[PDB]
Amino acid sequence: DWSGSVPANAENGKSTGLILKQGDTISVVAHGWVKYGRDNVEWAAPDGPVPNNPQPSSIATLVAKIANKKFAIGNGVLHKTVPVDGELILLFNDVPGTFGDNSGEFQVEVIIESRYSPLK
Repeated sequence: DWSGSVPANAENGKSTGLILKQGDTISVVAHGWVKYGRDNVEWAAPDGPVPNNPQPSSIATLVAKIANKKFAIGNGVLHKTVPVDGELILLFNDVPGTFGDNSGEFQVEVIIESRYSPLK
């Protein structure tokens, strides 16, 4: 449903144009490598920093923003139920005000697996 790049230096994240509703289900996979600083060690996968330089929880990981709330994605998720309405924004969750020294981008694929419709 959407594929593209999520830049590590985009403090506001990357809009996908996918408008999610409560009860939809989605899958995401994320590839590649970014820098969250200039030092040779400051590399991250979507799952987060390489663990020879750990950061606080969820910091410098790939997250989804929906309705301005962050949800864990990391390297990916399969068939997860969306709990709030909103456009899916993808974000490298680095410390605000420090994105300017970042580089690289993740290659991300999103599939809307289902649109909410209950048995009735």
